[PDB]
Amino acid sequence: MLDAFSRVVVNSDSKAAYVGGSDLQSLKTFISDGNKRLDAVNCIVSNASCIVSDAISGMICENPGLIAPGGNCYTNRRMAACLRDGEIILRYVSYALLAGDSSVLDDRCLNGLKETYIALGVPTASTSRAVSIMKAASTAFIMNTASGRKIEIAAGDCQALQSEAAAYFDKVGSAVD
Amino acid sequence: MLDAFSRVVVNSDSKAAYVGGSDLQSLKTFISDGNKRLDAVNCIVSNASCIVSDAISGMICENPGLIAPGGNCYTNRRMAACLRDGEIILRYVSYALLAGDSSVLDDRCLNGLKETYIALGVPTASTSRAVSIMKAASTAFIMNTASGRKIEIAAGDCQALQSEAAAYFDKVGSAVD
Amino acid sequence: MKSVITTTISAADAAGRFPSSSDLESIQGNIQRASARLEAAEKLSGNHEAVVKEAGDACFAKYSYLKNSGEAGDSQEKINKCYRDVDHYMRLINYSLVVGGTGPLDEWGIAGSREVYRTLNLPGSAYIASFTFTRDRLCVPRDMSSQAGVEFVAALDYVINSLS
Amino acid sequence: MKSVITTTISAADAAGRFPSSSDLESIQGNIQRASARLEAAEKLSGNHEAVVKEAGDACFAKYSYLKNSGEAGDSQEKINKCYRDVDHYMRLINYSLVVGGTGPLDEWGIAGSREVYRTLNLPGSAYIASFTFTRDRLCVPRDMSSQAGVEFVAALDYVINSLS
Amino acid sequence: MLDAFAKVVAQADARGEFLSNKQLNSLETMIGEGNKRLDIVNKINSNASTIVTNSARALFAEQPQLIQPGGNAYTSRRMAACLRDMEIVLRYVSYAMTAGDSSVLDDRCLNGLRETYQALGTPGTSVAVAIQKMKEASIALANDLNGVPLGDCSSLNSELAVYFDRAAAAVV
Amino acid sequence: AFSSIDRILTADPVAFPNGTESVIRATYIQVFGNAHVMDSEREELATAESNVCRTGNVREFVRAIVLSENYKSRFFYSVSQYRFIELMFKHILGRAPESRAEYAEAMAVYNTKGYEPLVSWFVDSLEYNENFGSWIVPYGIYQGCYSSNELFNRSVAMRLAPGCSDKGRSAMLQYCVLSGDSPNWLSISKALPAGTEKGTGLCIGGHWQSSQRNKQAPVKGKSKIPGGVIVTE
Amino acid sequence: IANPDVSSVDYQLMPPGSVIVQPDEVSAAKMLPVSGMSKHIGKTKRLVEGDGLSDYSRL
Amino acid sequence: LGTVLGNSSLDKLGLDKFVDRFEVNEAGRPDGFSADYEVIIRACYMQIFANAYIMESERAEMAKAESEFRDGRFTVKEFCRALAKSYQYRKRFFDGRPLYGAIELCFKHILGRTPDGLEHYRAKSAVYDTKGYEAFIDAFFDDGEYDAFYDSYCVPFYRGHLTTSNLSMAAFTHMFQVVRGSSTSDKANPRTMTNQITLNQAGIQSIPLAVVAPGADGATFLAPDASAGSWQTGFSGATKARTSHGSRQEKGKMFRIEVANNTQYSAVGGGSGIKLQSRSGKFYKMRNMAPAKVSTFRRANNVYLVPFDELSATYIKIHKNGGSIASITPV
Ligand SMILES: *CCC1=C(C)C(=O)N[C@H]1Cc1[nH]c(/C=C2\N=C(C[C@H]3NC(=O)C(CC)=C3C)C(C)=C2CCC(=O)O)c(CCC(=O)O)c1C
Ligand SMILES: C=CC1=C(C)[C@@H](Cc2[nH]c(/C=C3N=C(/C=C4\NC(=O)[C@H](C)[C@H]4CC)C(C)=C\3CCC(=O)O)c(CCC(=O)O)c2C)NC1=O
Ligand SMILES: C=CC1=C(C)[C@@H](Cc2[nH]c(/C=C3N=C(/C=C4\NC(=O)[C@H](C)[C@H]4CC)C(C)=C\3CCC(=O)O)c(CCC(=O)O)c2C)NC1=O
Ligand SMILES: C=CC1=C(C)[C@@H](Cc2[nH]c(/C=C3N=C(/C=C4\NC(=O)[C@H](C)[C@H]4CC)C(C)=C\3CCC(=O)O)c(CCC(=O)O)c2C)NC1=O
Ligand SMILES: C=CC1=C(C)[C@@H](Cc2[nH]c(/C=C3N=C(/C=C4\NC(=O)[C@H](C)[C@H]4CC)C(C)=C\3CCC(=O)O)c(CCC(=O)O)c2C)NC1=O
Ligand SMILES: C=CC1=C(C)[C@@H](Cc2[nH]c(/C=C3N=C(/C=C4\NC(=O)[C@H](C)[C@H]4CC)C(C)=C\3CCC(=O)O)c(CCC(=O)O)c2C)NC1=O
Ligand SMILES: C=CC1=C(C)[C@@H](Cc2[nH]c(/C=C3N=C(/C=C4\NC(=O)[C@H](C)[C@H]4CC)C(C)=C\3CCC(=O)O)c(CCC(=O)O)c2C)NC1=O
Ligand SMILES: C=CC1=C(C)[C@@H](Cc2[nH]c(/C=C3N=C(/C=C4\NC(=O)[C@H](C)[C@H]4CC)C(C)=C\3CCC(=O)O)c(CCC(=O)O)c2C)NC1=O
Ligand SMILES: C=CC1=C(C)[C@@H](Cc2[nH]c(/C=C3N=C(/C=C4\NC(=O)[C@H](C)[C@H]4CC)C(C)=C\3CCC(=O)O)c(CCC(=O)O)c2C)NC1=O
Ligand SMILES: C=CC1=C(C)[C@@H](Cc2[nH]c(/C=C3N=C(/C=C4\NC(=O)[C@H](C)[C@H]4CC)C(C)=C\3CCC(=O)O)c(CCC(=O)O)c2C)NC1=O
Ligand SMILES: C=CC1=C(C)[C@@H](Cc2[nH]c(/C=C3N=C(/C=C4\NC(=O)[C@H](C)[C@H]4CC)C(C)=C\3CCC(=O)O)c(CCC(=O)O)c2C)NC1=O
Ligand SMILES: C=CC1=C(C)[C@@H](Cc2[nH]c(/C=C3N=C(/C=C4\NC(=O)[C@H](C)[C@H]4CC)C(C)=C\3CCC(=O)O)c(CCC(=O)O)c2C)NC1=O
Ligand SMILES: CCC1=C(C)[C@@H](CC2=N/C(=C\c3[nH]c(C[C@@H]4NC(=O)C(C)=C4CC)c(C)c3CCC(=O)O)C(CCC(=O)O)=C2C)NC1=O
Repeated sequence: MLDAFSRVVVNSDSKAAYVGGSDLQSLKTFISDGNKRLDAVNCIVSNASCIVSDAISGMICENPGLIAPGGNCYTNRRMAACLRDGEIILRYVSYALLAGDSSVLDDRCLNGLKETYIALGVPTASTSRAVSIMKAASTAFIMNTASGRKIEIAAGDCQALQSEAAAYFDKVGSAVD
Repeated sequence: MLDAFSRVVVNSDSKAAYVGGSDLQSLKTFISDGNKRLDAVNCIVSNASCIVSDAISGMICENPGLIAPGGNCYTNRRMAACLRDGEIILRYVSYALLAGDSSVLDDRCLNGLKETYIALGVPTASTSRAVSIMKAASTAFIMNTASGRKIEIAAGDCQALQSEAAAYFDKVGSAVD
Repeated sequence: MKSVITTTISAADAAGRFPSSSDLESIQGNIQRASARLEAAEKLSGNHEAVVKEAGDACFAKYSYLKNSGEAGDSQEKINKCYRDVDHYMRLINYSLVVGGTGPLDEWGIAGSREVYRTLNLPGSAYIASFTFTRDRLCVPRDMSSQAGVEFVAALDYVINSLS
Repeated sequence: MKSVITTTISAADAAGRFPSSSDLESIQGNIQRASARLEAAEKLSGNHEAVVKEAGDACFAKYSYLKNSGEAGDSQEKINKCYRDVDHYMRLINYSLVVGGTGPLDEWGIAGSREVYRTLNLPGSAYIASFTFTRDRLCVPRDMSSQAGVEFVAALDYVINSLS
Repeated sequence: MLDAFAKVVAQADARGEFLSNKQLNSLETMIGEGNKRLDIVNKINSNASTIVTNSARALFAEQPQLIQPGGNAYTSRRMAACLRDMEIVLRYVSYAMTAGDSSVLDDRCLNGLRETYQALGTPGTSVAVAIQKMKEASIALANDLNGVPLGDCSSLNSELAVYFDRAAAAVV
Repeated sequence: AFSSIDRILTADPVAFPNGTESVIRATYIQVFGNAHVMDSEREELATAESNVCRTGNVREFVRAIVLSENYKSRFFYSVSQYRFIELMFKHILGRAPESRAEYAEAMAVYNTKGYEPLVSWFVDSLEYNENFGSWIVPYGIYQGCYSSNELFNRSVAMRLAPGCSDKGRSAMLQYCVLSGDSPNWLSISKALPAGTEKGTGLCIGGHWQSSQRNKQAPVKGKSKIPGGVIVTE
Repeated sequence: IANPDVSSVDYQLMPPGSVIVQPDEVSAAKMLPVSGMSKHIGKTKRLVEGDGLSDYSRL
Repeated sequence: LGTVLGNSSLDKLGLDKFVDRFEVNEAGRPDGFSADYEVIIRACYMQIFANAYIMESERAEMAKAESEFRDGRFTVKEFCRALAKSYQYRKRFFDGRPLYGAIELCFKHILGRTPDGLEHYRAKSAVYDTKGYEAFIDAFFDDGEYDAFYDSYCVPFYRGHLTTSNLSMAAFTHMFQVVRGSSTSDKANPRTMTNQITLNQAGIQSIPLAVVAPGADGATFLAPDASAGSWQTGFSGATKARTSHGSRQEKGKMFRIEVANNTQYSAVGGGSGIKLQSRSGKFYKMRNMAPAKVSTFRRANNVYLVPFDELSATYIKIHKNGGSIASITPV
């Protein structure tokens, strides 16, 4: 559970020296880019219901055998555990957007998830598909290009940060497969 | 109201520079293929009533809850306003095919349509389905591949232009949603 | 999956005893009320089609705003999901009616429903309109036996009181 | 009641230490974002009545079937309970807006809501219609400071994502 | 395996759509970038031995733990393993620089690298320091204007840096 | 032009040839909004009442009212120019400006010349002649197939709900004209006549929110060929 | 599939009696319930119970 | 058994009997009766001893505690503490094991999750070393964990499988290594027993293992251990790696297959009945066409790492040698 600060400090601790100029310079760029990351996490957190709803409903509509009897989602409870899992995945992604390093997401939720879903019977492909829909919708909300919510912020460039969020989602989707 | 000419001029206006070479080169490609654009608009116009008939009849037959009591096609006056709107939509798409730019379609009809169909209680699912039916029927007439009419034209590839008309219908259907 | 025999076997199992005469009296009552339950199951498997058809038709006869816009179902697909969900419900009423406890109806239909109806903007009052139409529709001693009618009404009431 | 200072005091208290410089930086950020929060609180306490009036009017503009028959809002008393409930909600948005965390909004409005709106046959989608109307209809430059509008929209979004 | 192109085709078949004109424009763009890309890959493949050697010298100079008896790079065998691992990392970053996608680098090398270096007792962060050194030397070598036509190559160095940063992120 | 709501729901036009007193009164309410004129103001407008009891030039009646201090006082003296021009559109034409160009045209005809040239400019519009002529009281028209969709949105939003009275309210179309964003769906919804199912759009919910049309959002479109799908962007 | 291509039965050439037209249900309320499913109108007629099997395999 | 039937995966994962719940709903004192309390008391032995056997004579140990549970003295929190401190619980779980195994058992008995990370181990080992056994056991019970999840009137249950405890995916899989379904007691399974510390390399490094459901063949794997290379010198023979790096990925994604029961009698090379090398009985494989006395499979339980295009063949080879498949995990 380490962000960008802890990463620089631990690497400079194994190197065994003082923090130094270059490391501090890159970390200055992080803090100067701070408020964009703030507003970004605000966007993904204040669209949690839509992101989870649309994502899992799109997972069902793409592959309609999940809802057919015998699928993972056929049981009513199964659908509730399905929605919970989508919500939790979105939640740790939002934590990795704050921290700037994926240490929280890797050590918490990504570790052993594949073998859990294997052991329970969950199809990996459907989940990978749901994570990809959360990716596209979440980057569309983080770039204010959502097709039904257009909030006002001052205009600027946040391509870097979009690539960052897409890197966390690709980490999850590659982690379940 | 801006055609392709006015789009090139307005874009060159921002940089306060002359038309130059490359923009005029793309506009030369516009002029050379003008007959294909001419005959294309002739194809979409000379079947247009029949496109609107088939599309809205297909919209009712796909979703028979519209003609059900309580639906927005349930009355003669509602049905008249329904056929009227489909005719208007195809009219402005035809204008966008003559212009070559969707400025006319954005300024006339598309701007403030979602708010109108919100205000009147018109269903989004029905609106975008009927637009999609006009899209497929219209491109089928524009490639001369209709199963009911095969009119004589000089042969030629027209992929670009059909992709353009499909882009205008996708602009309308994306606009009502 | 709760039934008479699973409650008593699980209860004596939690005790740590072999099954005494008490569990035997319980399963004796199972095989007493059995005929009325299975009669209701026979007639439900007889006309499930027309039951679900009247259920959904009355459900949109009450609430018309379902097809009004995005809320509820405004397309043929969503209404297909509507009649499919009521198919599932009557099928679970058939299953719990065979088992004779509310077990398969609870674990398959009721358990964790609330997150699903809540999250997917599904109103429960329209479900209740469907079931209260079918609850009223059956006529005492006009088709099934009077106790079978009681059995069916009881199970259906359980659905309603578990829904909202 | 969650805020910055209650989270850091409760966190260092769960640690078992004096508050170090990290908690001091957290409450430093509290007293940085403070002015925008209190500006939004001033304007909300300014025109709460017209906000709740537009909220309920759009909520019954969107939904009309509440007015007829069994469904809530049919009589004048139930609709008075409707605008009273939205009064409570904007008052909790004001409270969480002053506190700056979602604490009072969570413990007073959100905690255990689902059993209540589920049991009392209250649809949550109408509440969401009210809040999304009050969310859509505002201009940051015109009636609020830029930071304040963000804060208000954030709090209101929390309400929506906690509701359904 | 996935190459820009393979990834876009593979997704487009996983949905079973054709490629839109938008996608095709993007493809054409990356191709027009592609000579410069091959130039960067050429630079790296050339001076690779000096990258690994010098970066190992700076690793052992900044941390003289590993060269001492009982340290992890202390044996002829273990030293050779150490150097060769650095050559592995540099090899796959060269691969991913060619492909334009970071898939090969993940699937063959980085995905599960930490599990190994846990499993062997190797200090992970020391590997991360070594990959930071290969990043420094490799970027400073990539931005050399020696022998090459001028132009802008900021985006490709950005990308390259992203690959090395992903390597040091995956060991730590 | 089907004109769905023209005669089915909205009340008929008050033509001249019936009784004069009903024409006079209905023109008060239309030209004014619900002004609720009192004894003094009606005595002050007596000569226009005379001119219109005599000859039924209701066009000249509307001209004569808008030139009078009772109309000038309220709207041209309590009210700011933005709202003045917009209300002028509503009182005389029944409709809102359809674009920023026309609003600039009316403002320009004001600033070049004065008040009376502006009033004669509304009253002498060809659009005004085709809608109303010399003989029909102004009213709100439900044409269908309007020139702009924004014309419908702004027109209905500025044709208020029954019991209007613009004397309380503040100007809702200034940002709307200059920006090109159409007004809120709620105000549009409040102003529609009865039986139009006011605002049963607004799909809101867990799924399909889509509450605000967003200009900047990228455009997607899928068609089905027997092989599979073509997405055109 | 059964589609005739070049084909017109005139139904004006027939004798005056022998054109008979029958409607399955002569009512408004029962041809369309408020909900979408229908056994007469639309594509919804495809989803009636029964008729899933086929008796032309006897040839 | 399985996943799909019954629409519930977790019954068939072996957690079938752990869903039942016990709470004392009776307030005040129980006089005369002693049915309900003896049920709850029995569930306390079933939870804290984890289904270990207590003899009638033994029941005389902890009889005071037992006669104080029945009275208003101990909430079941504190009775569970009293069962935990006594000589029994020391003999079984504390005295037999190294300090680390003891910790993991104490979580299986008291909290019903596994430890997920090394630090949980840091906390409990630290408390033991500073203060001893009673403060160790208090450090389990005297925490916000037990109090929050159980509320002092409810007997502990296995919650490590459950989503509600945040835990770790690792702690979910580790959860199924520690609980093997109804019959297996504390020392019933291998991987616990007396001298074993159960999962150490796994629990310390949060290596998520895999789940073999109990039963349905292949119920036992007990996979062989690995060493660490030239440093901390190891034998490289015994197990396939959990990782699979590059150069062999080509040809499909890599799957780790664990085959469970391998034996000479079972191993036939595809054709039924045991092969006889000499005319009369010499059943081991001839090495250089000279008789050897080395078994064909040398440890039971060898693993296979196999890429996708080679799966089918490997899937056949296992069943040629009559080995049974425990689990297959994509890696
Ligand atoms: C309520 C959340 C929401 C708002 C507000 C909005 O404007 N749109 C959504 C989020 C959103 N979703 C996408 C992208 C996709 N969403 C889906 C799921 C739907 N598609 C289906 O076929 C079905 C079942 C019928 C559902 C539920 C899919 C498949 C995509 C595209 C995936 C891809 O690979 O691109 C987007 C981005 C597109 C856009 O609207 O601009 C957003 C913002
Ligand atoms: C406590 C919570 C909290 C927040 C949520 C933020 C919100 C916030 N963002 C900005 C400011 C900003 N926010 C963005 C972000 C954006 N860039 C874009 O391309 C997107 C539209 C959007 C990301 C999704 C940008 C670009 C600025 C600077 C705007 C400018 O100066 O033009 C500012 C003004 C001060 C500043 O410049 O940093 C504030 C208060 N700040 C806070 O204190
Ligand atoms: C901290 C991170 C974290 C996670 C990522 C989840 C992962 C997770 N999911 C489930 C459990 C579940 N997860 C799903 C989800 C699925 N339904 C499907 O149709 C799809 C295949 C898939 C969604 C894409 C379902 C249905 C269950 C219940 C399975 C069952 O009981 O049959 C469980 C077991 C406990 C439970 O029942 O909740 C766990 C640990 N939990 C966590 O604590
Ligand atoms: C005022 C109205 C008006 C029209 C409607 C057009 C109609 C038209 N098209 C062409 C001519 C043409 N039109 C097309 C168009 C086609 N290419 C194909 O692949 C499709 C079948 C089709 C588009 C849908 C082509 C390709 C030619 C050139 C034919 C040739 O030279 O072979 C010509 C001959 C003169 C010329 O070469 O331009 C005319 C009169 N012209 C007009 O003045
Ligand atoms: C075993 C029991 C069992 C059930 C009872 C259902 C319950 C259920 N319904 C839906 C899902 C759905 N259910 C409906 C039904 C409704 N349409 C409306 O207009 C009405 C309010 C309502 C009928 C009365 C609709 C429309 C959906 C799809 C919702 C959506 O995607 O927006 C889903 C999510 C998966 C899916 O999309 O199918 C589930 C679990 N499923 C089950 O497995
Ligand atoms: C599986 C469960 C199950 C039920 C509960 C019934 C419910 C039911 N009843 C009827 C149909 C009917 N039910 C009644 C009964 C009534 N007569 C009255 O005077 C009273 C109000 C009421 C008895 C208390 C009548 C009269 C009809 C025929 C209605 C008609 O044709 O007008 C129908 C339509 C099909 C038919 O005509 O039979 C159905 C589905 N059917 C089932 O399959
Ligand atoms: C502190 C926060 C707080 C709230 C948010 C409310 C929430 C709330 N509302 C009601 C109760 C109610 N709330 C409504 C409101 C509704 N009428 C409708 O038509 C709409 C669906 C909806 C308005 C949008 C109605 C009608 C009742 C009474 C319901 C009934 O008795 O049938 C009750 C039960 C007690 C009572 O009868 O007042 C509660 C707790 N109360 C609180 O203390
Ligand atoms: C405490 C918080 C708080 C808010 C956030 C506001 C929100 C708000 N705005 C309006 C009202 C209004 N808000 C706007 C603003 C808009 N003009 C446009 O061109 C844009 C779409 C938008 C700015 C971005 C307008 C024009 C009105 C008047 C609408 C009208 O009368 O037509 C009203 C009704 C009362 C009034 O007329 O003032 C309210 C409650 N009020 C509050 O008390
Ligand atoms: C296809 C990709 C691929 C890789 C990336 C490597 C990764 C790798 N390295 C080692 C193994 C090793 N790797 C190192 C390397 C290190 N020495 C140190 O001082 C540093 C921390 C670090 C270099 C930066 C060492 C020393 C060993 C041997 C460890 C030991 O035996 O103690 C092993 C175990 C097998 C072996 O002993 O070789 C593997 C799989 N192998 C591959 O097949
Ligand atoms: C088979 C091997 C092979 C190579 C090694 C390259 C070598 C190469 N590079 C360029 C061309 C180029 N190469 C670069 C690269 C540079 N940008 C800078 O800032 C640095 C100095 C340098 C990277 C280190 C640039 C910028 C161009 C374009 C030059 C220009 O058009 O101004 C060209 C001309 C064709 C083109 O434009 O692509 C060629 C042949 N091509 C090959 O086929
Ligand atoms: C701007 C200057 C100006 C005027 C001077 C008046 C002149 C005038 N008077 C009347 C109209 C009238 N004027 C009178 C007045 C008369 N009653 C009698 O007994 C006397 C002979 C006489 C007063 C001395 C009457 C009675 C009518 C109504 C005549 C009728 O309707 O029969 C009319 C027709 C319109 C109307 O009915 O009001 C007009 C234009 N109007 C003007 O706008
Ligand atoms: C210049 C561009 C332009 C448009 C695009 C239309 C848009 C439009 N449509 C309607 C009005 C209408 N539009 C429809 C159409 C519908 N019927 C349905 O079943 C479907 C959901 C939908 C066709 C796809 C209907 C039914 C009405 C009348 C609604 C009513 O009165 O209930 C109105 C209100 C005025 C009227 O009643 O005509 C307007 C402005 N008008 C314009 O001036
Ligand atoms: C039962 C409810 C119902 C309808 C109503 C139709 C409506 C309909 N027409 C289509 C499509 C369609 N429609 C026409 C126009 C039409 N055909 C002609 O030959 C002439 C002269 C026409 C006007 C009289 C054409 C030319 C096409 C393209 C397919 C073709 O080649 O015929 C399509 C295919 C849409 C797509 O490709 O995505 C549909 C759904 N379908 C239904 O299910």
